[PDB]
Amino acid sequence: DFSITQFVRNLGLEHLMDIFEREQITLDVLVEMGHKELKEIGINAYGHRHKLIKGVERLISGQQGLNPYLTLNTSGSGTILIDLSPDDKEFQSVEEEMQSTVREHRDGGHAGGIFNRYNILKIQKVCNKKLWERYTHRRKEVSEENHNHANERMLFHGSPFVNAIIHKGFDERHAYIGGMFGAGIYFAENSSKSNQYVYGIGGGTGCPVHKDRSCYICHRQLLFCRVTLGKSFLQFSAMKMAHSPPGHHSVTGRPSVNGLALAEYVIYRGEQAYPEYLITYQIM
Amino acid sequence: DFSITQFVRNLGLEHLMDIFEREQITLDVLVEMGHKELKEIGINAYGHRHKLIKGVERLISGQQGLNPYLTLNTSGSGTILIDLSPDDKEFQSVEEEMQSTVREHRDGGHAGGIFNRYNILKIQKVCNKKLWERYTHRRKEVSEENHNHANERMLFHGSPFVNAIIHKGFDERHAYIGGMFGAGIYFAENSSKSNQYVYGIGGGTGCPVHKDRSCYICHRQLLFCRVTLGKSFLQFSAMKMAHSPPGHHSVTGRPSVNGLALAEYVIYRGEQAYPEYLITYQIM
Ligand SMILES: COc1cc(-c2ccccc2)ncc1C(=O)Nc1ccc2c(=O)nc(-c3ccc(C(C)(C)O)cc3)[nH]c2c1
Ligand SMILES: COc1cc(-c2ccccc2)ncc1C(=O)Nc1ccc2c(=O)nc(-c3ccc(C(C)(C)O)cc3)[nH]c2c1
Ligand SMILES: [Zn+2]
Ligand SMILES: [Zn+2]
Repeated sequence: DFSITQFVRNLGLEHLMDIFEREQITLDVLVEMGHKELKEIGINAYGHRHKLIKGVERLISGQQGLNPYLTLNTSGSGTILIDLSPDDKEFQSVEEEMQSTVREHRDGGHAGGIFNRYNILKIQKVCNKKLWERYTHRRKEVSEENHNHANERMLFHGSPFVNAIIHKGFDERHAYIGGMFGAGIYFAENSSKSNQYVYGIGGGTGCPVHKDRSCYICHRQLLFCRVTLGKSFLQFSAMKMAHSPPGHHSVTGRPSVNGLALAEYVIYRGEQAYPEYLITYQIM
Repeated sequence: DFSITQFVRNLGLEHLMDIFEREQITLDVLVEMGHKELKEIGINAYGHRHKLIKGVERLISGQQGLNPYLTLNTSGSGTILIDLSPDDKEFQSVEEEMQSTVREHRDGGHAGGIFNRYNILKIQKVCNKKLWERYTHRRKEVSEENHNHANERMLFHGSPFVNAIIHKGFDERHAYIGGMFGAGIYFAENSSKSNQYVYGIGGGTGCPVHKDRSCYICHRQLLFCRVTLGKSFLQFSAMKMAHSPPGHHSVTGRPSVNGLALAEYVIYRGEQAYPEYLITYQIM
């Protein structure tokens, strides 16, 4: 509580400290308080409130280049997870999309295992204000370049680093370097294709307890994510590219003939995706 | 013009009418004025302003069941077209989308004519507040039923009733009853596919002047529209339906297995589309 103590002492208002001590007023709280709030906590003299407000203004605006406000506004930031009720239609819709997009793969379930259906344990909504704001800023920028259309989609993503993504967001500096379409971030319409990557490329070595890629006990996690494609380049063959083709904001391809197989997408900028839903499940 | 006069006379404030005559205050304008605005025009006495504001409150809220506000606020409604400059990148994006999706058709250009690309004369943004609000309300409804995803796309629409659509909106009561997917409103990713319907089903009789379906002279108009798909049912054969399949919000399919052909979509509720862009063009 020393920062507010110094601030109040510099104004000659140390005699008010008692109030600030009882009301748990820290400097970050104080810089958001006007005449009304200050009157609520017992600062009755107009001169004291005037001095406090003027000092806050001289700090936040007078030294804007030092960014004192950002230093004081780190509280409350971070991710929270909100559990969906299985009886609500949001949970049911997410589950229906998860289940209805399973299919057989070219390999006999070597990477993701053998299964026809999932057992969904829980689905969570990922809430992070800074990452959401970054995503929306990028979405606006892309829409302005694509005749007012973001071309937004919902796609699955499987990664052994789901926790890092949900806490720090998608990052093209951790792209899939060895991917068929180059160093980007990959998403799939089929949930099974993303499930093939839950433990790593080619399924890695399986679940950490069993070293089994087809384990039916160990809990898996997928992300159902908001992805901005904008103008998407249609790619028919493997091509290693570091960034999007000129004039485009993503790449879309299909590694299998027409049928039960759905499309797949690559974005080369981390701010074009947001991990909206975290799904915990088992394969049956 | 007499509504304001009766309203003011009923309050015993007819001596103010001269002011209201010089400032061109009508009842629709008056119902939106508070103490500040009335002070600006010269109603200095507090009592007069109080009486006027209470009269407006008694009319608007007191008789809400009669909806006088709707009667008064009809002015300003309607559609306006904002022309896009060819130098702007929005115009370039729309024209690129128009030009890049031309392709050959099963018929030798019988319905739409023989051409490789268009000559774009102008592109206009359609602005209508009521239709936009209807579309956004429906989009919210669909998003709440599809895990917070509207699945919104931008698709071409051709019709000989473009003016009716832009001034009244899309209407399933004017659906394409004979369409292969039933009585619905049809959109195409290929611009040339929608170009076949600008003069009617199968091209109709052609241009109104020369009655030529391959006319290179008469100006044609297309719509590039925001379409909410929600959970879309993938249809593989021709099946006539009146509404969406249960649990879905639209239908997607394509009659041609060729890779060049893009997808086509059908909606069965007019509020799920909005005609954002009107394109005037010729075939070359
Ligand atoms: C556009 O995608 C493809 C196209 C073609 C193609 C080839 C020829 C012609 C036409 C098309 N072939 C393969 C893919 C493909 O690999 N798709 C996916 C789909 C989902 C995920 C996924 O959920 N996760 C990771 C992931 C995530 C993290 C990591 C790290 C780097 C963390 O290990 C690696 C891969 N990759 C995917 C990759
Ligand atoms: C999903 O769409 C199809 C699917 C299949 C199919 C068949 C078998 C298997 C799988 C798929 N075959 C044909 C169509 C089709 O007709 N698509 C379109 C595409 C654009 C427009 C368009 O821009 N305009 C009008 C229009 C508009 C208005 C009117 C009026 C007002 C005259 O009624 C008539 C037609 N119809 C379209 C129709
Ligand atoms: Zn295991
Ligand atoms: Zn003509």
